[PDB]
Amino acid sequence: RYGPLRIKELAVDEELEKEDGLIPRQKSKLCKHGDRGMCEYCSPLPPWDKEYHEKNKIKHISFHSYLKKLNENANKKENGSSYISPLSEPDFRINKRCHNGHEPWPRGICSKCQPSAITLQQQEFRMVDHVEFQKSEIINEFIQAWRYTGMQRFGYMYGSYSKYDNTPLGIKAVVEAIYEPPQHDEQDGLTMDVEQVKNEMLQIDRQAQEMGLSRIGLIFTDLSDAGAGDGSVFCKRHKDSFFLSSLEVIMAARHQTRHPNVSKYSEQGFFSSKFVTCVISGNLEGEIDISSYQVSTEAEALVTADMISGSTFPSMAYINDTTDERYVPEIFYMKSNEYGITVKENAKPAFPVDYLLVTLTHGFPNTDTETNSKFVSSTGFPWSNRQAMGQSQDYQELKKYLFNVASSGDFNLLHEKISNFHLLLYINSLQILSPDEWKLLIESAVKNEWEESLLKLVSSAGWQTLVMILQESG
Amino acid sequence: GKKRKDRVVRNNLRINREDEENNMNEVGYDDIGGCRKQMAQIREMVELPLRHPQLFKAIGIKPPRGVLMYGPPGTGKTLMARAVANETGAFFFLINGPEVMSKMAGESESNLRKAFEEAEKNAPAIIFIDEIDSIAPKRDKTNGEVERRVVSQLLTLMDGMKARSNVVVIAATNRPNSIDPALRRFGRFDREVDIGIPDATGRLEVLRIHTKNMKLADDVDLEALAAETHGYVGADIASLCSEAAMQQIREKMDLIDLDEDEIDAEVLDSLGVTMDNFRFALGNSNPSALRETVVESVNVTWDDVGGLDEIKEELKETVEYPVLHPDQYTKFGLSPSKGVLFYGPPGTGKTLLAKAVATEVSANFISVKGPELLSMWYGESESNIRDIFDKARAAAPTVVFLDELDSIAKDRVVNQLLTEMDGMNAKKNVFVIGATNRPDQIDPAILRPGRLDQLIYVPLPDENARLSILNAQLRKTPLEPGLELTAIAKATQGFSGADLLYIVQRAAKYAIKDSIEAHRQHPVPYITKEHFAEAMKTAKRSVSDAELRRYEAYSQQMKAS
Ligand SMILES: Nc1ncnc2c1ncn2[C@@H]1O[C@H](COP(=O)(O)OP(=O)(O)OP(=O)(O)O)[C@@H](O)[C@H]1O
Ligand SMILES: Nc1ncnc2c1ncn2[C@@H]1O[C@H](COP(=O)(O)OP(=O)(O)O)[C@@H](O)[C@H]1O
Ligand SMILES: [Zn+2]
Ligand SMILES: [Zn+2]
Repeated sequence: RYGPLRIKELAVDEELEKEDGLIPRQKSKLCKHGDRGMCEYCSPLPPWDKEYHEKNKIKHISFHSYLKKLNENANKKENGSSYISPLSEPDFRINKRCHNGHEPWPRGICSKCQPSAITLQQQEFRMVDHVEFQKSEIINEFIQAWRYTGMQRFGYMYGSYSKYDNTPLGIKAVVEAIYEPPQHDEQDGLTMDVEQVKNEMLQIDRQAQEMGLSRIGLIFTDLSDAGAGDGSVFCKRHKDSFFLSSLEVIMAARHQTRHPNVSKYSEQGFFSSKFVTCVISGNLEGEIDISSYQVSTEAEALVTADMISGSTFPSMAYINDTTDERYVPEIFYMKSNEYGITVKENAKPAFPVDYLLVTLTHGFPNTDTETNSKFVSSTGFPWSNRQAMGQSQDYQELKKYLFNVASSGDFNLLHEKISNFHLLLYINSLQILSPDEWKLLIESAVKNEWEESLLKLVSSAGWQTLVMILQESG
Repeated sequence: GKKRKDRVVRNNLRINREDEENNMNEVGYDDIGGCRKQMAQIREMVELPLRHPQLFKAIGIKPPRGVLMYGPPGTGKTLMARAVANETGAFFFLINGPEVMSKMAGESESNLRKAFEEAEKNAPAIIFIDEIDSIAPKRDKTNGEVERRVVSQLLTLMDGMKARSNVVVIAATNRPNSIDPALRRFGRFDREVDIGIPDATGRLEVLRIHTKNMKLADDVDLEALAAETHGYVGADIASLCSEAAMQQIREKMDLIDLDEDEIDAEVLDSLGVTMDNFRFALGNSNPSALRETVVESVNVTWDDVGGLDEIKEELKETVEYPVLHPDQYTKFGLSPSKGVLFYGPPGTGKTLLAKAVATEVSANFISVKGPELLSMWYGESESNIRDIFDKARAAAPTVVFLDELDSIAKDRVVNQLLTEMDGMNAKKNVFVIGATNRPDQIDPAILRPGRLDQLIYVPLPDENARLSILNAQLRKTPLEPGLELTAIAKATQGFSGADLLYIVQRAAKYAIKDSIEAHRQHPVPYITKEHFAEAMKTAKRSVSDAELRRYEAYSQQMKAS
């Protein structure tokens, strides 16, 4: 394209790419030179400096810094090339159309369209660094579901991305609300029809985008209470055993491949979706601390061409066999032995999945800093698909929840009782309101400076009809 | 003020304290001596591009980017580069060869790229790649893959920066041959600066600079030390000063106690260096610059060569007129002579004559003794014929004096020398002199046109020449008043200058023996005629009669042609 590709991505990526991240350093005691001029120790530290990370207890290099490293390593300016694109996602599907003279793969294959051996190796750049929950109620209610019922749960989480200063050119995914799809949960697992779930999630995603949110991951609970009198749970997931079994890694890789991250520095324009997966199991103690993970890019491109399946051993993923329409070359997973030497071990039968993960760091915002929460909610109207419990969205619930405040006033109280995710979704499903009426509803509920917008909403006819039907209904 | 600085004010302008005390950098132009020409060249190449870029833009040219700088170790190459960088008052990024070549795989290239990029960012910039021969050595010696990778990275960076940039790269290497040849083309280290051993004035200046803080005693003759010190580079002079100080300490150790932790300041007040300490340091000095070919500086005039007036005027016509009067040659379109070969009995003063010729045109002098040529023939020497001629080109004008040329010219070395001579630029004033004693044995291929075609015979000194040589050799030796040497000169018919020097040596040896005997018995400030008489009685010609006859016959035969 005679230069950088032209394409539009999120604002976070743009602002990150604007910066440089150089970490300044002062005159070391080892320098031998005047004030001006810098030898080798006073030079600015590149943002991708591996020593700085491992010295600061940071395990991966904040993908944007990885992009800076790749751009610096090559692409000399004004000469030397015509901008060979630096990033390219792995692709293991056999080229069905090569034709050096041979026929398609099923009955012929040369040495140019033969997928070469795949060398698994733990990734070094984590696209999304810090997953952050605006309010602990978001996950507290989610766990409360299991508390009441005892069965496991699973839900997508909506939110948006932003900068993260604590890591060089790092990103954080701030989750605002959680949405629960219709699943047939059980004791040891859960089941949910994929087709219906995606059909529902399509319109839920459309509405959320109308609200400004976005789908940025899936969170599920692997919790089993112990026999202790108080609340204690066994820690089945730690260094000794698996972190995420093969099935969860497969599902995470599928989801990541289905939410590509549009970028400007690749041949296809996308790379390594920003889609964090979180799991709740309980730390070594009786707590219910959460975690986070994200499957590496190879596993993302390793499961598009099948080639992986779950295994009875939790921590190992079974490998499939060759057949027409699916060519699976030898897989070598490269570790480092205790003597600091890299060792390649062929793993056709099964290999650990810890080479197909990168870890994140969960957290919560400081409880005495600026609160930019979109929703002051998560304690009120029943959530969507909690039919199994006594929870059930319906007219009488709305009457009991937002009739006394609505009929009198308390615009502060009305606003705080109107900025709830699930309530907004339900009243939207009611269809009692017109398009622009619902637009002003959301702009009043999910925004600051909301006085005139709420006044306009109440002054509208649609809200009057809604409150009238609420009054009519018991 | 000075050194880009802007009693307390004087100290601040240079007109915990340990950090600066041990970091006494900012070695300005006043901390270098004896390299005025090289320093001027470096200043022209560096300051002007950075200080006043508008000149080259007005003319419309691109100033040189790379500035190679090579010479014997210990001549202050790194010090000169640091002084230039500090005086120019411009950003500059150090790179120490061994340091870059002493890091894990895949990081040396990272350091090089970071250096070049950062120097680019803060233009104007001066990147000083020290010991470049340790990161880009000759191809054959270093077949390691990492070395090739580093060399390629350096080449890529060097080529890729020459674009509207105020970055000047300065490199230091022992010899011009060690560096990979790929780093000596256009758009790279094209302009090169050679540094040679200083002359007497240079050594005096170096001693002045180094012996400024030492508490010298009033009885110092630094001029005498400078005259005696020959072949001493600056590092050796610093070592000499250190050794003198240590000798003073050892002498004063009697009045001091080692076990005592404190040392009395009153004793320290008496730490005065003496001439004896400097002479002892000379005794313990180990100069090594001359072990390899180096561009020297000679200061012999037409007074240390007696007689041979016709040869002197012939040499003048052959050498001085081209260099001194190129306009006439251009007018007549005559290419100046490119060499000359001296033949004759050994010890007739060929080397002194060549040194005088070199001094006349005020040009540098390079000596290539026969053992060095044989060592290169066996291929066990650091230098090389190509290296010699490259240094001669760099330090032009120069006179390259091949000595004992018969040994090699009884093959590989002769052919290589012929190729180098043919490839030399005719216009450039660089001359090659040859010394030999077997003109017949010399390969005829050398004496072809465009080569050492001029043949000059050096006869044995005559009576007047012998007298002049005797007078010259005895300039530094005391003599009895009213002592005549005409008798010795006439009695020494057929002797060569070396024989006359041997006679003087023997006479002075007898005189010193007598002085030693007299002192031991306990008077001999002068040399009496008896010493010379006995020495002559114990002296003989070093030239065989048959060789003289054949030399004269050869000269007559050549004249007939
Ligand atoms: N004019 C001078 N010429 C040479 N040396 C000088 C001069 N003035 C001072 N010196 C001293 O001589 C020594 C020169 O050492 P220096 O490290 O500069 O030499 P070098 O061989 O060029 O170095 P490098 O190891 O970088 O090749 C230092 O002690 C310097 O202080
Ligand atoms: N005009 C002269 N003729 C001969 N010898 C001289 C003359 N002037 C000085 N000498 C002495 O002759 C010696 C010549 O030494 P050298 O040049 O090594 O040998 P050669 O003369 O064979 O080249 C010097 O030590 C020098 O003192
Ligand atoms: Zn430094
Ligand atoms: Zn093919």
